[PDB]
Amino acid sequence: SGEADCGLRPLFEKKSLEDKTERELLESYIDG
Amino acid sequence: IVEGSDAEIGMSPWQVMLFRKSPQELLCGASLISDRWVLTAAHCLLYPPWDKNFTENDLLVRIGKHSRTRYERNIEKISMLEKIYIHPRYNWRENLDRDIALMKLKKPVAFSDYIHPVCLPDRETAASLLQAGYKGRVTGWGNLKETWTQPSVLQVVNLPIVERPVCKDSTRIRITDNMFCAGYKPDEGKRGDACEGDSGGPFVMKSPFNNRWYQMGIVSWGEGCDRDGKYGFYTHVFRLKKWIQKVIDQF
DNA sequence: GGTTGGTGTGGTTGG
Ligand SMILES: *[PH](O)(O)OCCCOc1cccc2c(OCCCOP(=O)(O)OCCCOc3cccc4c(O)cccc34)cccc12
Ligand SMILES: *C[C@@](*)(O)[C@H](CCCNC(N)=[NH2+])NC(=O)[C@@H]1CCCN1C(=O)[C@H](N)Cc1ccccc1
Ligand SMILES: [K+]
Ligand code: NA
Repeated sequence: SGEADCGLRPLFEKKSLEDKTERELLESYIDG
Repeated sequence: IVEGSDAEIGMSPWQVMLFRKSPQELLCGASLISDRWVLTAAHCLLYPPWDKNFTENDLLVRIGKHSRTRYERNIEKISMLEKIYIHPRYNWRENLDRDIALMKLKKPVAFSDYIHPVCLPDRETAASLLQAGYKGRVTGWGNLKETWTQPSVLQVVNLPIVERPVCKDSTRIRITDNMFCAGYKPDEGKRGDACEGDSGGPFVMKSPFNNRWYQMGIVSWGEGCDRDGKYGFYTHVFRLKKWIQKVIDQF
């Protein structure tokens, strides 16, 4: 029963901008 | 948060502060999951051993905050609780099994650049993301160091999930299916952990399918803070998701 | 100061 717009940050996703250390999160998925 | 860094403005817009009304003390973390509902660790509200049994009128909840102490004028929004719902089968006696609690707010909070709700995972998302070696994110205003050895702004740290084998043989405390640990192994070079005053604080991962953020964990317990061989434990949000929906729709 | 630190052509915000 997820909320319509949840999990999308106004100052990041909503502006196609990435935070300082979110790439680290993605790397984990690949060579983790 | 131990060995983390200062968050960026709006990095974690679902991050919520449980604030004690009398006196003024930071209690715990929490996360905003709608405009009316907030999620936290149950041991933040009800832990008899420490003589903690708070109720709606003991606590307000602060949203949109970054600075730990200052009232961020024109940024933060303060809300009062309508009701609290500690999980029925919450075992505070033994091992904090089912360390989860919901809170409805009197009036719905408005969303801004600093206030936005997080998503709860589902069958598929939990299956995909919640796997060993896969890193999540922890945020809180808790202690920078272990008790026997506090930040000025919200602290963030990225921490890899750990397999139950290594997760169970780490502690003498009985584990359940409603938990998972996270943190670096002693050889892994990088280190870091949640600490005291981080409970309720969300453990989030970012879906690489839809670029949405999902709250996979709640900060529950530890054994010191960031010591080799020890890992922080988190409430498994999905395995309790059935309970969460129940509570919302009924109330 | 303030429901709030430190130092402002604010800042994540007035005055
Ligand atoms: P609105 O526009 O209706 O009303 C807002 C106007 C009120 O302005 C201020 C009131 C109080 C404080 C400040 C302020 O504080 C900054 C403190 C740190 O700077 P400092 O300690 O170095 O002080 C600056 C040095 C010069 O001092 C003064 C300058 C002008 C007037 C006075 C005064 O009347 C008494 C004492 C010192 C000074 C920053 C800006 C505005 C206000
Ligand atoms: C309430 C939270 O602030 C806090 C978070 C723990 C952070 N630790 C790390 N490094 N991950 N939780 C606690 O302090 C919990 C609540 C009750 C006691 N407790 C502990 O962490 C104990 N040290 C361990 C424990 C005791 C009894 C039952 C389960 C665990
Ligand atoms: K000011
Ligand atoms: Na550790």
